[PDB]
Amino acid sequence: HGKAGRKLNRNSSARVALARAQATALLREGRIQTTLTKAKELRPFVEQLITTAKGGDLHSRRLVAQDIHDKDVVRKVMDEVAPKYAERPGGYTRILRVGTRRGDGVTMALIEL
Amino acid sequence: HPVPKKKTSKSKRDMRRSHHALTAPNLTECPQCHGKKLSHHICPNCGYYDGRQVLA
Amino acid sequence: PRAKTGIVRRRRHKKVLKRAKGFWGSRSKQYRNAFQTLLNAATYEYRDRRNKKRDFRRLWIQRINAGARLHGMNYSTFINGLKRANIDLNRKVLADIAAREPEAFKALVDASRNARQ
Amino acid sequence: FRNKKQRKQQVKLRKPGFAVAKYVRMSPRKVRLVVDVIRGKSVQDAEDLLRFIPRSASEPVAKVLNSAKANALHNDEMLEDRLFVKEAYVDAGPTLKRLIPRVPRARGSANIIKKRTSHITIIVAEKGNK
Amino acid sequence: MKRTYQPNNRKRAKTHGFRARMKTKSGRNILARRRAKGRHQLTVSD
RNA sequence: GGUCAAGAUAGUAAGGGUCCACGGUGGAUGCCCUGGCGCUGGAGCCGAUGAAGGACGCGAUUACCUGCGAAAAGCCCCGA
RNA sequence: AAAGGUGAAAAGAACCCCGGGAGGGGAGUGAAAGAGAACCUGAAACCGUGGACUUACAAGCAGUCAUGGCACCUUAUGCG
RNA sequence: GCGAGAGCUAACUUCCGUAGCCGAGAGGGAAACAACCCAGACCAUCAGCUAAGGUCCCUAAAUGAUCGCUCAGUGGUUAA
RNA sequence: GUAGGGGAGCGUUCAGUCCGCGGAGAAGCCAUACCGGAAGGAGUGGUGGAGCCGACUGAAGUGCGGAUGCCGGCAUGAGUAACGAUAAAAGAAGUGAGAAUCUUCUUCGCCGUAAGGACAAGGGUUCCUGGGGAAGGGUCGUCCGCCCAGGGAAAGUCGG
Ligand SMILES: [Mg+2]
Ligand SMILES: [Mg+2]
Ligand SMILES: [Mg+2]
Ligand SMILES: [Mg+2]
Ligand SMILES: [Mg+2]
Ligand SMILES: [Mg+2]
Ligand SMILES: [Mg+2]
Ligand SMILES: [Mg+2]
Ligand SMILES: [Mg+2]
Ligand SMILES: [Mg+2]
Ligand SMILES: [Mg+2]
Repeated sequence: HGKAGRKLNRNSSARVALARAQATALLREGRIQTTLTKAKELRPFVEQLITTAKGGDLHSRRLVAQDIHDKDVVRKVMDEVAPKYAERPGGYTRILRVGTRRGDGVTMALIEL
Repeated sequence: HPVPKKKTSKSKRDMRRSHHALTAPNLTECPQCHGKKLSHHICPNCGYYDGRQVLA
Repeated sequence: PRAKTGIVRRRRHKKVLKRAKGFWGSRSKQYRNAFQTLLNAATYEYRDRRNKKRDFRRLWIQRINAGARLHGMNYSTFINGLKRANIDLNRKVLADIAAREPEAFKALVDASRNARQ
Repeated sequence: FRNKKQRKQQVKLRKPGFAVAKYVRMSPRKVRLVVDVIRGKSVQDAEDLLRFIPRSASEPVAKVLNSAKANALHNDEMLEDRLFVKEAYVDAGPTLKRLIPRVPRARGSANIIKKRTSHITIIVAEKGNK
Repeated sequence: MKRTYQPNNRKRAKTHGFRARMKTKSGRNILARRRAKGRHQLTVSD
């Protein structure tokens, strides 16, 4: 009867390379559309990461550099994206649900910054 | 290897299928584009969900 | 020359089938099962036909002794006193006479009493 | 009246509110399930529930619900605000067969069924009682 | 695993061949019999 | 006729059953002949002037059959 | 191996409508489209849709008999 | 069931003799129950008498009559 | 009343003869509460679109529930088990009637004495180009090794 933090859809390694990859893309696009699930999971993972970028030191930048493998996305989050949320108590990310799909019939959604 | 013993009847099978009735979506009129869409979701027609979101 | 079974089997089977009405499921629908049902149906028909007369025998008795017991006799006593009078070959269906007609069966009870003691 | 021969030429015999989709590769049993909620309701409502109902079967049932209303309006001069599904139903159809497999008892148990249409239909009509 | 049938052009031909089937007369028997049996064609075209 | 009490009693069908009505599926049955079957009779061998049976070709358009044959779905003479 | 059937005649359905289509609905032709090319009849299994009377304390070869209830009246107001 | 042999004076045993039934026998009785008890079904009936069996309620029919016996639920598990 | 013997008959096809019926509708098919001692046979209704009852005699490939019988069709299991290797995907962009599945971009993971490359044998246009979307594709499909058309293969020296 598990009472636990994480959900995985898949294996131990992939849960990461995914949450990393989708976080990278949200930061790059500013909103993306994915399954309601992957969205729901991605939400706090990306938020804790905006906070790593807030605070602005090289330490922080190099921490963010661990889940963000593209220098331009990390530069954006660090110099552009982080600061802009300043007076923000934390948690700008939000979940909008678009609707169902054809092939698999799976309800999808927008995660937006 | 554990096979069924008899053809199940027309009445028994139609009885088992008793529960398979689809539950029709409860819809609602969109306050903005006034076309029927669904709760806690974006109106596919106008794109408006509390103000406006998707490019329609 | 060759005579196929055409148009023969079908009429036959429909004839069989048609007896079947409130017949449940394949009994009323598939041939072989229907016809087969109509074998045991034969048994119960004829035999319970001879039986129905036993059944009504039972009913009428069950009524007559009831009226009797109501008036102080019983079937043994009532029919005894009845026969004891060469008078009543009444016998058959006397039940309804007891059911519908109170004072009549009172007179038959009293009378059959006279024919006893 | 006259005789049957004459009854045939005196009347063309129309079909009000009727249209049918033959031979849609789908399962009757399946399509039935969609079609059931549609049945007997306001034709607009019908188009909406049909919009949002997640079975893929729902689509060719939608494509038809219109085509029958379409016939109902244009061909039968009907009044669309009084329109509703009077009836609809799913009748099976000619189960699809390919060239193969043909072989007795050799790796022989498999489907190759690809079941028949269900035929769709939906007769449309006007409210009456209101 | 490895099947019964390992297709070979110079085999399917060196036996079964019209030439081959004509080499002996039990063969040519097979030939003309096959002919009268309807047109059942001999391996060079098969 | 209003609230207590004690009684009895209907109806609702998620789904099922029987009958009826109307479709669908299927292709039996009736009708039919473009195909067979054996009786009787007729006729009865072809091939080194290349058989039987085929291969590949021929056509404005040609994939199957038919018909032919680098003179190729044909060529010349006579008869109708 | 299975193998057949519009129609007397292609008159084989312009044109309109729903649809990418398939498919259908009109129009028109036709004696008939209750023949429309999944084109003679179209049985039975089998799948549905609508109606009638019914069924959610009852042990069951599915019937048979007997009485009551409800419904229907074209060999047919009862003999149903 | 009767008269024997085998057998253990066992067996829903086995082998003969003898009646009767089942076999090929429905109907009533013995809860159920081929053979046992009563009785052999041509057809119809919502008519009557009885057989074996029965007559408290589940089912038809004396919770009958007189004289007793048993106090064990014997009745409704065998003996020394 | 079982094997078995005997008697009367019912129905189906063909055949000869007789009476006939049919486009104001034949056979067949569908419903039915009537007739007959039974096999059965009528009446009216509904379909159907060419043929067909009845009587008398004759001849049979002449009467099906079973044969794990034959062919065909359609059920049950049931919307069940499965969708063919636990080398993962993700977002943007495009097209389109419709895209989780096609296209492009950016990443991610997998093989790398292979899961790269070149031949043989075998297969036979599967290659390329342009179209297509019924079936084939274990879902989808705008896509393909699928369907349509058109192109493409060049040797004194390579192999014969
Ligand atoms: Mg948990
Ligand atoms: Mg790892
Ligand atoms: Mg971390
Ligand atoms: Mg319901
Ligand atoms: Mg037809
Ligand atoms: Mg014995
Ligand atoms: Mg015997
Ligand atoms: Mg038999
Ligand atoms: Mg199961
Ligand atoms: Mg399961
Ligand atoms: Mg597919």
